[PDB]
Amino acid sequence: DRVLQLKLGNSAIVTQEAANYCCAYGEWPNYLPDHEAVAIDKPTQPETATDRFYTLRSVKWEATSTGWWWKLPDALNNIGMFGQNVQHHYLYRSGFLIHVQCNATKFHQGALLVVAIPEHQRGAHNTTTSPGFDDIMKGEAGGTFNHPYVLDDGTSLACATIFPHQWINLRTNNSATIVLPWMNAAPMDFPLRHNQWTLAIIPVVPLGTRTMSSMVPITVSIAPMCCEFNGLRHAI
Amino acid sequence: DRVLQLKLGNSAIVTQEAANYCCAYGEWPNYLPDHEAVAIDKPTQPETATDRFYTLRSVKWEATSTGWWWKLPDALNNIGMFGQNVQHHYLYRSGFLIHVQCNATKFHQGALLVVAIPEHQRGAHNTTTSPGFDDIMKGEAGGTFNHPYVLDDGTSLACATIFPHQWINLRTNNSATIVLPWMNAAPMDFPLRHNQWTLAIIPVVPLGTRTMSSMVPITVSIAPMCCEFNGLRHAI
Amino acid sequence: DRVLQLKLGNSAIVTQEAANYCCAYGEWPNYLPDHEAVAIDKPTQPETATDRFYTLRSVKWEATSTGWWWKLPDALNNIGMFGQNVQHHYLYRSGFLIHVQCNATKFHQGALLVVAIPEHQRGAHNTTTSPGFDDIMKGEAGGTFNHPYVLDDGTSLACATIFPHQWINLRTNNSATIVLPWMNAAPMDFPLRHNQWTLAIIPVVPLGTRTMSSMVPITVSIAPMCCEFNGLRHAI
Amino acid sequence: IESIIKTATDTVKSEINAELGVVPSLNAVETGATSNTEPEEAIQTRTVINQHGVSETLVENFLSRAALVSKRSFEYKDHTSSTAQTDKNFFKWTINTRSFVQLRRKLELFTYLRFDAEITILTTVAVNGSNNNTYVGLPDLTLQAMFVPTGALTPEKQDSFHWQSGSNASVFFKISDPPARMTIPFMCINSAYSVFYDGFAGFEKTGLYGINPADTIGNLCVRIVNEHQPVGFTVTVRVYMKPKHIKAWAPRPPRTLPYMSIANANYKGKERAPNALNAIIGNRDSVKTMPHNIV
Amino acid sequence: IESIIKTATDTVKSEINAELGVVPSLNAVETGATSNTEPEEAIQTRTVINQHGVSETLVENFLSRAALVSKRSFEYKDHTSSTAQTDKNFFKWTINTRSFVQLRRKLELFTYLRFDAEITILTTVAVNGSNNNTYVGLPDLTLQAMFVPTGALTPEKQDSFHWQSGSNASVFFKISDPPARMTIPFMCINSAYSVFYDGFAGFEKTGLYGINPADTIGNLCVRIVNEHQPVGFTVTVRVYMKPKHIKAWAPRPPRTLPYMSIANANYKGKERAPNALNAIIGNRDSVKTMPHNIV
Amino acid sequence: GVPTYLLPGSGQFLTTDDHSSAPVLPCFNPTPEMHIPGQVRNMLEVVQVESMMEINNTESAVGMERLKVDISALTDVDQLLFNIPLDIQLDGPLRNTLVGNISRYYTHWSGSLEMTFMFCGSFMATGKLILCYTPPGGSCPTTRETAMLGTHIVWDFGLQSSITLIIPWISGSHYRMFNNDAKSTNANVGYVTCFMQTNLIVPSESSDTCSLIGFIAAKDDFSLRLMRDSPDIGQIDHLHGAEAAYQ
Amino acid sequence: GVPTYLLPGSGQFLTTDDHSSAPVLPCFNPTPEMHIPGQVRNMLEVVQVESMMEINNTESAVGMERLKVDISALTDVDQLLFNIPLDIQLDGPLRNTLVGNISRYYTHWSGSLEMTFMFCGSFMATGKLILCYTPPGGSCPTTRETAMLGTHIVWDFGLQSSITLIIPWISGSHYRMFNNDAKSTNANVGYVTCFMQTNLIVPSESSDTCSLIGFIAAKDDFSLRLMRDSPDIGQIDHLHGAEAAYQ
Amino acid sequence: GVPTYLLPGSGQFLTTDDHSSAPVLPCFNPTPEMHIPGQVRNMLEVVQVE
Amino acid sequence: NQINFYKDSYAASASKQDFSQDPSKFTEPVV
Amino acid sequence: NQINFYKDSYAASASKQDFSQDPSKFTEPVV
Repeated sequence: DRVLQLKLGNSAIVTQEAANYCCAYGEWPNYLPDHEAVAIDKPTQPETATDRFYTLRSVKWEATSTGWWWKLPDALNNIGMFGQNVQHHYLYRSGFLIHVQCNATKFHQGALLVVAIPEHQRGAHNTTTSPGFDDIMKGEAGGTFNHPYVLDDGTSLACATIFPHQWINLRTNNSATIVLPWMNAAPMDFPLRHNQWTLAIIPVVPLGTRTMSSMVPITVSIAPMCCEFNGLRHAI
Repeated sequence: DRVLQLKLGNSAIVTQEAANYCCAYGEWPNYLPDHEAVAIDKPTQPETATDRFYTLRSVKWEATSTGWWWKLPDALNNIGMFGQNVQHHYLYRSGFLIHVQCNATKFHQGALLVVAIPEHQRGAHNTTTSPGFDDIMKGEAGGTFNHPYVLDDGTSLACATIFPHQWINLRTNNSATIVLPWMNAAPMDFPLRHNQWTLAIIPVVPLGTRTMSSMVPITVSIAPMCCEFNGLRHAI
Repeated sequence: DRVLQLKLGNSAIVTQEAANYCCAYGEWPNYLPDHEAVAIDKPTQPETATDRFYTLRSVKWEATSTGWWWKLPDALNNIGMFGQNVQHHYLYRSGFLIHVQCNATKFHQGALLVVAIPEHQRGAHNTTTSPGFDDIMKGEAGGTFNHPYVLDDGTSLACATIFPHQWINLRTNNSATIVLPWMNAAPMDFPLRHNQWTLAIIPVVPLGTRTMSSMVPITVSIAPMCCEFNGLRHAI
Repeated sequence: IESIIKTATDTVKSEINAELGVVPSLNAVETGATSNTEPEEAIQTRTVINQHGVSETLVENFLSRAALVSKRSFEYKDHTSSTAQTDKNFFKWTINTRSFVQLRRKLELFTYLRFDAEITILTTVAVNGSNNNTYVGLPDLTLQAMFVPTGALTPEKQDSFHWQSGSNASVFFKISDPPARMTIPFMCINSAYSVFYDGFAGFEKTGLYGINPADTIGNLCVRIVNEHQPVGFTVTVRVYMKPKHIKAWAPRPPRTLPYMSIANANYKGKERAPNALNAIIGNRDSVKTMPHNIV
Repeated sequence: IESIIKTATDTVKSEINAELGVVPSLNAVETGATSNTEPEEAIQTRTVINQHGVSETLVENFLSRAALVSKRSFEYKDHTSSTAQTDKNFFKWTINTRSFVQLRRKLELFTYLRFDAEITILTTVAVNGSNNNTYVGLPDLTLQAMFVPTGALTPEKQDSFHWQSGSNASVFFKISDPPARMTIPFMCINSAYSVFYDGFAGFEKTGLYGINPADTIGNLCVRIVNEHQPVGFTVTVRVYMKPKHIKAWAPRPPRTLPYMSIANANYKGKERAPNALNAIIGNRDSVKTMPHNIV
Repeated sequence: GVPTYLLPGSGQFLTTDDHSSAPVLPCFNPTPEMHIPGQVRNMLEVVQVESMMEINNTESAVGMERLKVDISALTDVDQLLFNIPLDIQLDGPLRNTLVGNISRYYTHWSGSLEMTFMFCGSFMATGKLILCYTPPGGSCPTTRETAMLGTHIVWDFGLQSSITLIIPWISGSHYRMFNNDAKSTNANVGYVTCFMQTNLIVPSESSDTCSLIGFIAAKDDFSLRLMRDSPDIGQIDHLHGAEAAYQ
Repeated sequence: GVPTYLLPGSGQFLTTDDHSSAPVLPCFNPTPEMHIPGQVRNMLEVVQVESMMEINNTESAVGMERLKVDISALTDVDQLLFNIPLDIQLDGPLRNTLVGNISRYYTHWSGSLEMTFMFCGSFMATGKLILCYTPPGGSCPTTRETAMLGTHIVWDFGLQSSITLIIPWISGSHYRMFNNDAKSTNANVGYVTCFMQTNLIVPSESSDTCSLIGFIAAKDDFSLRLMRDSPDIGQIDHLHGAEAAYQ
Repeated sequence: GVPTYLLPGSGQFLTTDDHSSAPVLPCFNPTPEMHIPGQVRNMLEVVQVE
Repeated sequence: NQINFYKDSYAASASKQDFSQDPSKFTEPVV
Repeated sequence: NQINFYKDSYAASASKQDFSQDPSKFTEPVV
């Protein structure tokens, strides 16, 4: 459909069958203004080094794939110079340029509500205990959805479209682009113990084709846009 | 003598018995101009994160201490966000703000030619073989001088004053400050396989005192000034 | 992709899935100016009669097809009014409008570097003897490539892109158009004993498809553009 | 078009250009080369002023390197005594680029080149050791280098009376001297030297292929002026041609395989890779296996 | 700053300057060098106009002295008969400053120098006396001096067919002639020659230390053009490089110890003073004992 | 004028001299120049055009199958497709390129490299694909997450069917040389590594041997400097016609 | 023009010639010059900076203990501390100086010498100290009253802890040479003699091995003339790598 | 002027040279030229005839 | 910088001054 | 006084005319 080039840092993503991007909540990402700031420390603003698109582990898409989610910046907590700056700084502010490519053939019947949940407070089925570190902060590999229909938090996938979202419907869309800005109540907040954004890709319509079954990988490339960092400390 | 405050990033160094600093070769450190640049990549310029003063391992000063040297950025190759950016970038440009504090009492008789050698091509005594990695790139711990009188390269300590230098003569100088700019033939060059600066602290006059012998530590704090980084790659 | 109509003489070629044409060396074909001419004879300039697109013998494309080449005007030496004028004139000047159509389905995996070599001095493998008439001037049927990788002259296909070229990559290109002007050191030169252009179509990527194998013909239609002829003699 | 560039082009500052509807990087190969420049996409460039050397990579600077085109170590003796087609104190070198593969590859980079041949003839003497002669000094022979066009009769002897040079161009230079810096002009009846010629020289069907009749410059008949010495020397005449006044047309694939013949472009590579027929580039162990790796 | 001085600075008249509160002579070493000039204190100077030579002590005047960088007395004979790595009528001298300690010390005065190498190749012939040959005259050999950059294949024989010089820079000069005054340019990919390099050439850990990959100018392959003579000569090719167009950076301590290796700066002094490891300066009998005294 | 002293650089045939030379033909008017197409006034015009690399440098890849690379639908994600030693002089995929054969004539090379890869597949052959170029300093990557930190670009095949990655000019010096030691700061350009991003999705009727054709060109800032003699050709013996053009 | 006669100084490689020489690389554009720090456009900038002498030229002073001089609290007044042969060429304390190693390249030297001595002692280490420089013509002094008549300067240690004596330029000629005969009117610069003035007063907790570090620099009128070849290095044999860079 | 380096094309008798040559007769005034008929200033005047 | 004292224009110095070049002949040979 | 007749600016005479020099780079490298 619409060609789209996203050039930030050394990385560049060119997609030929994408739709228009998803500038989230009418807000392009920006650095902290002199009024919205709360930390006197000079921000690192390590542009180019941390605004690169970080291609994550591509998860396989099958007919029984319920869903996958990645928490930002937990998916990028240990990846690249953004991961090094996240470990080396206590305060951070970064929007995210989501680009999820699902390269499938034109004979493929499926769709992915690639949704970006702000503060996905995940729940656990049939137990009142809160999810731990191993159920929330999976990291670069991400976490799968046991129950994607309830959006794994007691809410509803049906209404997940109030969130920054596109679809990777394999009819005429192989790649989707969501432009997340910084979103938290705090202007800057701890990256390794909070997830300001949670990108979730859910096979709402599971991949289908009577054609040669081929792993339809869900290549996730999140570029942390407009990176800011305060509180330079040791590598936490 | 002269008070001096060096405030870069979150780190700040206040010394009460220092001399004037040593802005090297009449050149304050600066970023790469649009004319002197050779790498189209956008530099990281991770200011504040890498312009911090990095306090190294303080070496003990005794009566038999011949000398110690640190190679820049090999002394800062694995330290802090500058070390992370050095491992994550193939090209770098950074001046260095040397501050070496030798806190000794007023009864102490000694001096240190704290010299900053550009490209200290070290030699080895009684063998024609080139020094290896274990004789050149010691890292954060640094390397001692087996023969500091010959400046460990066949040259001469006596003439080492043509280099950016001060003295930490314990009469009226407990701290010395050398402001190294970027210095290489290349505008940007590989940090982990080249040492554009080599800071060497040599007890030209060995510590002396008939007073309580107390470890006179040679606290070395090198702040990498005006940091630039090109070629964002994996952590080498 | 791009529609393109080439209307010269009575012939017209309409292609619906072509790219932009290949006006060669930034030079549209033209007649001999009053300054570049060397032959006092009035040129024939038999436009329309010799600017027609001449559809050649279409060669079959299989998986083991190494390559095919046609020498201009040797491919058109005996075809049409251009062939009659070539036999009836000793001096000639004509650019060529190459149009090569490879009508393959959308399930077909293959590409053709349709290259136009100026003065393809062909070599012979494992012998120092020069190629004869039967190895150079094949005529309208053209000659196949025994070794297309070396471009059959000791050179390299890899670098054949310095020549007027397109690709007939069957993803989104079924027809390629190369607009050759007149190119020789002489302004006009003997057609039947010299090949000023040599159009070579090489299956760089051989046709592939798990679909119904169907002869993918390589239909070659060369229109001799801006035709000029001097030295009206008998039919050589 | 209309580019009069003398230095390398400076790159400008690039930002996050993530724009819908147009894209720089996804180009079409199937027209020609691509127009995706550095600040357009794929990188966030910095404004660097580029002052790099473009004069050193000029095509005239590329091609006005005086390289060897004929090295003849012809034996200078009383050839009369016993000699059959043995360069009797003179050789009729037909002027071809194609004898030495360095400058041959440099001129076979391009289909057409109009140039003037700055021909420098460096001549070296060596006393031949087959007769076990002593060194007895290296003589300062005046060596005539007559350039004859085609159609002019080439000489058959050292004193062949065709060395009178009533109209033929010749130089008379000694060996204890600077070499003969002579410039043969654009000696072509066409407007360029067709370095490659997809045609036959004669109008007959049995003509030799690939030799342009326009590019037959002629023969460079080089002789010894003075008479034969009792001690035999091996006069090695090396003619070096500097393509001067370079105007090149239609750049080509360079010749990857080793050359075989002067008259044609016949090919046979090495027995394995590199520069072989079935493998021009030296093979790796696998497609993903990477050679020359720092570990 | 902004000093365009051409002559030595004149001193002004000094008076009794015994002033309280400021002092010129008591300076601080622990910043740098001192600013106590002659009329400021410690002497009552006189106004003398200073017209002394500063052009002779310019850094270009210091460094554009053509000194030796490679002396190869390679044996010129029919090396074919019997020769193993014996300079078969040609040597592939990799261009390094570091072979001869005079100009090596002159260029190792400075960390960085951008310069053009005016390379003068003076070649001398000597008849070798191991075979007890007679003098029989010194021949006027034309001697090719081909400069190959790095990456280009160095030749392996005298007639190695890499002496064609299609793009390689070479000079063809005889010995009964002025020497080859050739200028190799600033052949560095960086903006200066890093005469000292605190780094490794390769990205691997086992790379050789101190050799800048930017400063690999290449090899200066020098050969004999003509074929082997029956009498053997010892051709001694001395290449002298005059650092021309001098721009020097970061002056250094001069090398006091005798040099050991070309590739590195490994050191071992003389067995006693002077220029020893434990004593660079020759020792006196005592601290107050004064040598070279008129009595 | 009359007082003339000979320089040390006299009587020397400097192959690279430009001194004017005696006209052998004395009033020779040359041929009038016609407007031939394709005048190359600078070799950097030849290098700025596309040229295939031989990605399959493989003994099984004989002849035609060296330029193309047969990638398939692998069942594992983040898989390495191929790595290109971006070494122009070290007889790598590039050597046989118009940016590489011409730069093998030059000791010094500089400027940003173009890296244009086309997809020679079917129209229904879809899938994103990522071209990671990493600056030198470490090993060549074999996994996606350690290679996406460098200069990478994601390529959906789409309609234009060809991406153009741009290698940026990262070097400490102004000109990377061809020191014949790939592992040299002054010689290594880096590694271009190609990975699956969302896997090659192909239908049943399309072949599962879909092919990538890459090209490396130069940009308008590319520059070659010290001219050497390309090691591509080798005259170990005299060619045919030698001792016969002499006749 | 055409009538040219060869001078007697033709065909001579004068090592110190400046004649233009043939460019080996013919259209070679060099690397663009960046603003590297520390450009030295004149060696007299190198000599104008401080450089330690080796005051202890003593067999007991091995290695590090040569630059410093261990002075103590002597019980006698007017005592000689050390004498420096101000001979740059006669391998004296100066030879190993940036004013001395560079002037060992030059036969002629001129200009006022800087003589800066710092005190590497404790803060409580006090005592005046006198740096007598005497012009040549007599013997080197050993007592204070015969040396204070020359260029002397009294140095209380104080706070700045370093004096800068200035050697004045006293010579009959305009340039003292390095004739290798220290005792030559045209070669001797004089003698710098150091004496106790009010003795080194040190407390009990401070060491009675207080140390002086001297430097000799040049002034802005200093000048070196005829350039010779420094006798510091000696190539009695070929270095390592010779017969190997040749390979 | 004084700094002169010899070219590779020195000491060569290029038969087709045009370099000025020393006058053997030093103040030799030649014969005055009369208007002889049939001056051929170009051979292409000879070839243009039958 | 030209020492062309001969009467032929071809015999001059090697003209390394043709800095103008049109890369669009071979890079972008379209429209 | 310059006999630079070559087409390269590097091949000229040894420029012993850079009389300007800044000794404060190494003598007084302060403030």
